[PDB]
Amino acid sequence: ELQKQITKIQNFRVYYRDSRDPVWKGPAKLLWKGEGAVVIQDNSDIKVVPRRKAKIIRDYGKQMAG
Amino acid sequence: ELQKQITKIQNFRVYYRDSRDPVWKGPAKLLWKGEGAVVIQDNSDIKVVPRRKAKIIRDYGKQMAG
Amino acid sequence: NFRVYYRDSRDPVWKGPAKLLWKGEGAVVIQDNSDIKVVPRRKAKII
Amino acid sequence: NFRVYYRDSRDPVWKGPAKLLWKGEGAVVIQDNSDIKVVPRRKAKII
Amino acid sequence: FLDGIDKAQEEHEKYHSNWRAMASDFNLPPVVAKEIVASCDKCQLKGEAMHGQVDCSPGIWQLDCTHLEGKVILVAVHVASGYIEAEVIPAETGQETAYFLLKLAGRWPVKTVHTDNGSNFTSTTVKAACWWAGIKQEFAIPYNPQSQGVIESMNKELKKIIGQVRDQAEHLKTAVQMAVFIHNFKRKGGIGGYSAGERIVDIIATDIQTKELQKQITKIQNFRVYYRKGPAKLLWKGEGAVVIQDNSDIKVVPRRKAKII
Amino acid sequence: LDGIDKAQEEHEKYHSNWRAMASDFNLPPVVAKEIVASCDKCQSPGIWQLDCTHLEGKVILVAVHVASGYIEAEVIPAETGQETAYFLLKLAGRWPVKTVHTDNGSNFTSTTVKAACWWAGIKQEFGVIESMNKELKKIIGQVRDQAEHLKTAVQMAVFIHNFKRKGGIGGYSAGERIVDIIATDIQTKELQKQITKIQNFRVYYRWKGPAKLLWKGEGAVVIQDNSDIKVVPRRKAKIIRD
Amino acid sequence: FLDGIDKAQEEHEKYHSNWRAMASDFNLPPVVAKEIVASCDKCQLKGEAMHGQVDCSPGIWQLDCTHLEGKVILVAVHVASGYIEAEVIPAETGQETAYFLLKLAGRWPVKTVHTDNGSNFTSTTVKAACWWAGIKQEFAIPYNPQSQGVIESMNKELKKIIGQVRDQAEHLKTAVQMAVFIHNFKRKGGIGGYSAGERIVDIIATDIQTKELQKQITKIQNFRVYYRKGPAKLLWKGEGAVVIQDNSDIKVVPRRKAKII
Amino acid sequence: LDGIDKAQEEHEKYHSNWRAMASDFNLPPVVAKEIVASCDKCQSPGIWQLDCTHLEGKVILVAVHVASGYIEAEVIPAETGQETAYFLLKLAGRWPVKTVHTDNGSNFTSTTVKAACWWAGIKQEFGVIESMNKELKKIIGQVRDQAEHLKTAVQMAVFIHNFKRKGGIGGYSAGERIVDIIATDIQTKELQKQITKIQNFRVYYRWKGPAKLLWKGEGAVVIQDNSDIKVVPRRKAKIIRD
DNA sequence: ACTGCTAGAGATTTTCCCG
DNA sequence: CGGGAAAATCTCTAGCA
DNA sequence: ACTGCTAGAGATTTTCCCG
DNA sequence: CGGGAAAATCTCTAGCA
Ligand SMILES: C[C@@H]1CCO[C@H]2Cn3cc(C(=O)NCc4ccc(F)cc4F)c(=O)c(O)c3C(=O)N12
Ligand SMILES: C[C@@H]1CCO[C@H]2Cn3cc(C(=O)NCc4ccc(F)cc4F)c(=O)c(O)c3C(=O)N12
Ligand SMILES: [Mg+2]
Ligand SMILES: [Mg+2]
Ligand SMILES: [Mg+2]
Ligand SMILES: [Mg+2]
Ligand SMILES: [Zn+2]
Ligand SMILES: [Zn+2]
Repeated sequence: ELQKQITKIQNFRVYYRDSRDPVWKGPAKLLWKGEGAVVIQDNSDIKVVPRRKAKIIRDYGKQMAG
Repeated sequence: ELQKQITKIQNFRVYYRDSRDPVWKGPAKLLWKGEGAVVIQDNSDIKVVPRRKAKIIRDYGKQMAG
Repeated sequence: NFRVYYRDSRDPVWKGPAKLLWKGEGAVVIQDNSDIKVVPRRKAKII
Repeated sequence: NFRVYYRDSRDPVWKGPAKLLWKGEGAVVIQDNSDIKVVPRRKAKII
Repeated sequence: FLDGIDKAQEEHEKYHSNWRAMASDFNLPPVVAKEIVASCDKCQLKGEAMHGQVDCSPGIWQLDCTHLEGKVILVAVHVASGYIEAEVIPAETGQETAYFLLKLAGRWPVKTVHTDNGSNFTSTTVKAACWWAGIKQEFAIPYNPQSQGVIESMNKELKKIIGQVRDQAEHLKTAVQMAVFIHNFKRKGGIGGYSAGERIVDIIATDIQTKELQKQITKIQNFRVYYRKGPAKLLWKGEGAVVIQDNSDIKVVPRRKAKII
Repeated sequence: LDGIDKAQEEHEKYHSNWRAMASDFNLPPVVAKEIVASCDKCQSPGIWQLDCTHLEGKVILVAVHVASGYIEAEVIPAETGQETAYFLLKLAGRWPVKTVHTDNGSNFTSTTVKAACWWAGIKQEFGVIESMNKELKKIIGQVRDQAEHLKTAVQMAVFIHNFKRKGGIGGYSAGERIVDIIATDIQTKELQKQITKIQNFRVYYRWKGPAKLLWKGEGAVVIQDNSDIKVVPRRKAKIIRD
Repeated sequence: FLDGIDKAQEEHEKYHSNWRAMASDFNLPPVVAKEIVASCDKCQLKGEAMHGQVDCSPGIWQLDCTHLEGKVILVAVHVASGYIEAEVIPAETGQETAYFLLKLAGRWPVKTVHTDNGSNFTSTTVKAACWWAGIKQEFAIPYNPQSQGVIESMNKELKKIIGQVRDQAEHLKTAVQMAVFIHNFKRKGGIGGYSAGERIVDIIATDIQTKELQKQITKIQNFRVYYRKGPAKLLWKGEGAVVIQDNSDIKVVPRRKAKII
Repeated sequence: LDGIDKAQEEHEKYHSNWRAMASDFNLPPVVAKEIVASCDKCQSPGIWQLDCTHLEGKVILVAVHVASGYIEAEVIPAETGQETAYFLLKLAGRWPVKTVHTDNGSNFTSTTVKAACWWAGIKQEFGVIESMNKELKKIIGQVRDQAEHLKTAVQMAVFIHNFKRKGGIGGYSAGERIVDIIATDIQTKELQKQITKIQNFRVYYRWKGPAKLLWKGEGAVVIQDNSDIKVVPRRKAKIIRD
């Protein structure tokens, strides 16, 4: 039930930026999604990121590649 | 005689750049000066640098400051 | 308070000082002679 | 040999391929239809 | 430094020497010379060296008009994905910009449009078009094209592709549609190696799926957390850390000094 | 890895597809695809129908994505080959169109339309479109008073049909359905690409005869030998390209 | 990949897909797809992302004309130091550019002048002026202002100072001379915290002194070095390393496998 | 550090200046300056003369750097205050002019010239210039045929005098001499700045009474106590600002 | 109270592949 | 564990006008 | 065969100064 | 050896038009 939904939401990849860094960070794991904020885990570091700085997808290619 | 001239020439400071680096390096010590090339010592590293990439001075302020 | 000097719109002349009303990431909102203006932080200096 | 494609002078259209005569740091000298031209490396691609 | 300061300000009033010059010439600490400079209105001639970052929410599109061979091309880009829609229009008017916007809103979930202050984008007709389609209108700071960096960059890319394929079409409109096709489906790169079309499909589908999944999770996972405070709503737990939202303030706290009820 | 036998048993018992086995048993999609294709007893997204309708003396050219119900429509000045080719090139630029179904009309059999289809890689073949023309006409009659010109009303109707009208099993709009279907098609194409990439490799393990390579993991190699799937360590097997 | 390649080139001829697009769509190695792209003439539309570096020999000056309040300002900068000389001129002509250059050569050791291809700088009169004063003339690649980055940047700085002090002078020429004064002596910074005037004096004096000192050293220190070759002339020795010049090729070799005679 | 006693002995024996002691004995310039100023028995670069000469009915305004012999000259349209002020502002922009010596002429006592001097910080005071006008006239007569206009010939003469004519003890040109003199003046000003910065500090060592601070080195502190210079370790002394 | 970005060229660093 | 080759990441640029 | 640079604003890192 | 404050180095920008 809940655990399946949780692992499904953590399968998504998040690309994001910090307020003063124009470079896009690597794919971080999605933990929670809100209206204005997204909560991610990037290299064992839990970061809260505004929705306007986050690109969330799946990356079908990797979901097929295993 | 020769040693005094040598230490006098090594008192000069050299500012320089590498062929693909727009930043100017710190003051390296001048070892030899030629028409088209200058030979410097920068952090225990002897580098040959074209004359067109080298700004050589004394820095009177440091020569007074000791 | 803060002093803001700024370049507004295609006018090379810097103006100010203006009262800082709001500082965001990328832009600031200022008041200069009762004229509220929105200026990118690239075009303003806050002192 | 090398193929050089280049932008010469205020003309947005890229031209080539031209024969590479000389490669310096910052610029290249090329021959295109017997017209030797000097082009900054910012405005050329050597293949 | 009273004598040194006064001689410095007199020098600055005439020459406007930078803080280094006054510090050297008048034996002043760097703070004092910088104070003299900073207190001079005529020496405030440069802004901070930085660049902002434009919104990339899944619903924002950036629209602009570009010009090619004497015609007008209306261009829109989905910021999150880089997917573009372009159309040649006979004139930069609010009527046809509104029509383009109606079509776009009918084809994709457009929540917000970000434009410069061109008269076509600020027109009453476009405002009515956005209101009926439920699209929020955002206008850049005037004469700041950087606020439209995405669409402005897309204008360059679109014109670049048009030049490449301009010889396979007689008319410019056909070439523009060919270039739009090439950009959306024949150029791969970016954050997932996607084409723009694949990327926008992924973005939109992912938004829908994540919304549904998080709705189910919040329906099932209903807990209140006390840390260090009030009953903060539980968002996520695990790996020795707990994410909570206390009074619309999301913060990350360790599992220690926190209890989930 | 460990769940391959469980997936085989589940597929034999319930005739499940590869997606279900991959999702439930945490297996790579290629292994589940091999499992689902190993049994003989267990054996659209780019199709559009194009038609012209007439309304108030104006020609409305309508495109329907068959799988989802999604609609692309605009008033065109005339029912000629040029406007049809322009509209179809537009559609091919916006969505991944592979095949168009038409009614052998004059504007659909024109050389301009065929040239556009050849350029965009669209395959031309000469009842959904009729019912959807009826539905679009209904929505247009509903929202006609909100616009002066017919084209604006048509685009309002397209917007309403694609995003405001919901139905079906899940109560989804047409736009949601098309997005999901295209995402699934993207997944299928990615899986096919990876299968094509890996099917040219042969693995010798423990040496035993060549075996079909299925997955090259971080800690194991999944192979298929004699219509059976075996997991072997990476250091115990050699992978070569034939 | 013969079938995959051929389908890729046919796709590229129509759409000009980038190497990623063909590699994904046609299962090609990155090298093959990049080969297809690189072999397409119409896809060669961008140069390498780099910047050259202009000569900063002690004798080079960069000259340019700028325009302010309807007048012409001729500007020269000593590249090594940033020291500038400017003068308002009534017209961009070779006569007055040559006169400015004669004055500059009479006041400072000008060995080389680097200009864009403005008609005043390419004039016959300026060529005669340089020939009599012994000044080598260097012309930038046409329509490449980056080749004059130093003087072009100085144009910005000079105009910036002129605006600051424009109200203390009635005429523009007086303001230009005030701005030149401020730049050369009232602004400190750069590689030695110098003003531009102090820096140019240091550069020129250092050049003279180093020339004399090295002349004396080479007069006294006359040795030939054999390493690994021929009798390479000795340049400098010490710290376990020897610097030699073998057939007009200066190289650094360790003290080992080298003998000084 | 170790050579302070040797420098003191050398200065007492030969009345040497601080530059010689610093160069020969590897001492910081401040310590040598203190040594040279400690004995009572041992006790220009910004001065220019400005004058107008007449030639071929045209006014030539000449500037001479007294210390070096360097010349700045140009033909001016008229002998008025405006042109003199413009020329002097030019010169002050090019070289560090502190004082101008003139002949109390009408163009030199004008309010415009005084305002220019006040703006540039030049001090106005009302035989070198006469001889140098003669020399410039000689060079102009030598190179007059090489130009059509008098101003170009004047600038050629200025170039020749400053760089092609060499003389004196070292056989140097005027440009070399002015560059050297200005460099020496820069050195003097830097030394004065550092002396002013350090003279406000007092050092307590080993505690003994306050002593004048001379040098704050990386491994030692040089102080002057009771008209004598002593070297003490940094950790053995405390430096405070008064 | 809002905001540079994109994608290609060339360089440099990781990862992986067989020993 | 060791190099080599390919992949991945990184650095930087023009143009959008 | 020739070539982006400069200087100011703000951030981040070193150095130094007394314990 | 330890923090704090000031100095130094570093990062990045507009304008030169
Ligand atoms: C009449 C409307 C209303 C108000 O202002 C004008 C003028 N303008 C000027 C540019 C421009 O300068 N592009 C070059 C550029 C420079 C920097 C950067 F980061 C991005 C860039 F694209 C545009 O692109 C543009 O669309 C307009 C426009 O539409 N208008
Ligand atoms: C008629 C002569 C002869 C041939 O070409 C023209 C045109 N031109 C154009 C610029 C210019 O575009 N400056 C902006 C800029 C851009 C980039 C950069 F790195 C440096 C920069 F200064 C000049 O400055 C300039 O002097 C000229 C000029 O003199 N001429
Ligand atoms: Mg616009
Ligand atoms: Mg634009
Ligand atoms: Mg020019
Ligand atoms: Mg210029
Ligand atoms: Zn000021
Ligand atoms: Zn191509």
